[PDB]
Amino acid sequence: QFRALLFDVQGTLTDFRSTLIEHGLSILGDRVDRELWEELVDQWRGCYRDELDSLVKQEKWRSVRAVYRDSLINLLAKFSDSFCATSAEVELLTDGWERLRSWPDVPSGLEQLRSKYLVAALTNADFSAIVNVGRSAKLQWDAVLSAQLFGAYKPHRSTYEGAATLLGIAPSEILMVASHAYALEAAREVGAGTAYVRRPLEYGPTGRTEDVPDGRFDFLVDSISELADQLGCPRL
Amino acid sequence: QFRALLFDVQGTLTDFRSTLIEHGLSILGDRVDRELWEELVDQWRGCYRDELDSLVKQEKWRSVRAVYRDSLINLLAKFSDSFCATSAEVELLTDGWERLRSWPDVPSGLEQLRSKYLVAALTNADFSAIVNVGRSAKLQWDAVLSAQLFGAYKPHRSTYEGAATLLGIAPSEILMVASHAYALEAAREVGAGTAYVRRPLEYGPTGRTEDVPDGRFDFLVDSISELADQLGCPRLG
Repeated sequence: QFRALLFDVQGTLTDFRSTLIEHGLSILGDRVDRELWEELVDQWRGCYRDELDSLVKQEKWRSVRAVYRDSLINLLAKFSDSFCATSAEVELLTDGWERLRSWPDVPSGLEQLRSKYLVAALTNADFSAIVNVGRSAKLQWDAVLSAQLFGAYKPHRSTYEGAATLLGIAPSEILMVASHAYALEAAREVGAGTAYVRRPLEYGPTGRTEDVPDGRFDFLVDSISELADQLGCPRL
Repeated sequence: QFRALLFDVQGTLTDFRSTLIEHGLSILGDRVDRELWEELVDQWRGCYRDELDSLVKQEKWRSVRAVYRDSLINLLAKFSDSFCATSAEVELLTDGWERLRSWPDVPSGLEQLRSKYLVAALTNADFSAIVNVGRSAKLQWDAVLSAQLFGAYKPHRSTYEGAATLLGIAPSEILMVASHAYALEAAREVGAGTAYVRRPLEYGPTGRTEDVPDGRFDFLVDSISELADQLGCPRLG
């Protein structure tokens, strides 16, 4: 009954928090302590989510690379007593979001799924960022979709339905996979299946998440390969 | 100097002619002999090219599955004295263009290129067809681009430059790979590199090949891995 699985990428398939922490400490040396940089990374992600919320209200799309770059410039001025960055380093730091590493279950989970389903990315990141993330995270897709293709971010209905028509299948034949409830709820509005992936470390050891009970979505799993088993995909 | 290679798919990476010939003979049984069906397949390809030519001159885009469907309906009326097809069979025959098998060099050639470059399809086929062709032809891409995304077919400039914008690179950082000269000449007009792959059997054993001289395009090869070697990509194990 499903033909394709569409995936959230940042956080759902990739550990962006550990990636961005190590990336920044690699670019900036002992100019910044780990505790301060991790705090910057958490506010960076928060800045990103807040700007996308405003843009969704405004019915606007804008390059997400620019969203990361501009919010980082803002944070760099706020933390300017503790450390500084040249313009070149700002570009290298922003590049960290295009170098996300994946959770360990992800590459083999996707391969297990492909025996029965098309697998495609549906990310709010720009098209070039998700292509680059495919290399850093070792993701091999049937197709790569981005908000850039549709002029709107998730949860907007044109993203899910544009994905379905591009893929030539019915929305009810799409299973949306995510670690973010808001993206599953939005796929539900257009008729797609829902699969929630719990990522307890998406926001680090002291992170908090709205809890998801069993039965709220069609599937509730702790890895992509667990999802593949519950969908009937043979192992290896 | 290049960041990404963009590929023509039908014919350049896939043997569409053998695919459609065997596919049709499987769906239609003894209703059609091989010789007649091969001639229909050849006219089917010609109608597709003629219709894309017209739409390009009109600056219009249309679904390519519908181009294939409508041309087959036209051909079925021209051959209607010899055999017929139900509407269900027309759908099944049209699906043949979404099941293309690749030339034998293509999977290991694409894998060899990825050590140094992004590789992406840039096809005039619809997005869903190129996604399906990835399975039948075992193509593994960094991204899939279609004329459907841009509202225009190659050779129009909005396809190559739209591809470059999506990939976050300059048109001059793209190497266009194709077995059709017209798609290379148009990529050159936007500043991209050109790589011609000779496919002597694209049109069958007695088919006519474009005869490309040396010096016309940046690269002239007989396989994707030969192209990968000339681009400095390390060999596969």
